[PDB]
Amino acid sequence: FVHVHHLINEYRPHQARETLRVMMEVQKRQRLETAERFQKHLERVIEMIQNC
Amino acid sequence: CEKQVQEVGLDGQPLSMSQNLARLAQRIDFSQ
Amino acid sequence: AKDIDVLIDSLPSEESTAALQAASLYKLEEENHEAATCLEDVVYRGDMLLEKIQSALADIAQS
Amino acid sequence: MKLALNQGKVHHEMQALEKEVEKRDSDIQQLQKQLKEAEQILATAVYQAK
Repeated sequence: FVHVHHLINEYRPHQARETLRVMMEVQKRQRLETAERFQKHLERVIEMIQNC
Repeated sequence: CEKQVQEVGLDGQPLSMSQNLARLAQRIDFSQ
Repeated sequence: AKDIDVLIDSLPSEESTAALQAASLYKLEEENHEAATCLEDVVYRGDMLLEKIQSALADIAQS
Repeated sequence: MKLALNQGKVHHEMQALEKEVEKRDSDIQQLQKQLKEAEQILATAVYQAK
């Protein structure tokens, strides 16, 4: 029981830090993808505007 | 950082039209 | 016993003490702050583009 | 003669108005898509800001 508690206490902080880093990376990737999509949409809008 | 509470908020999400409708109903209720 | 030993050996060898986990969290927070600054710049650019498009639409409708 | 000239001018103005209406519809659709994208991005940013 003592060894199990020690292993749980040792594995909790590293797992939490890894999850936080993965969440930050996912948020950064989603923000970059949204920015690229908005840029492409604005380009298509300018193209459609200059079309007429 | 440390935003897992909102990052794992999978029912526990674009601009909801119902929220805008409720806000308009609260705003267009009277021209105070 | 073999499974317990292999799991304890291949477990996360890191923040059992108090320095490696703190350093990893600090590095992750710095990376998240940089990514948040980049995302804020991108979102400001996108909001400016959307505001310009909305102003153009309002001007077209005003005609 | 004035009625013929007015009919020609009305046809030209109707063509111009149809072109302007098509351009306005395209711009409105594009701005609506961009606004939905920006709203989703703002929601994600407010969620990740904590």
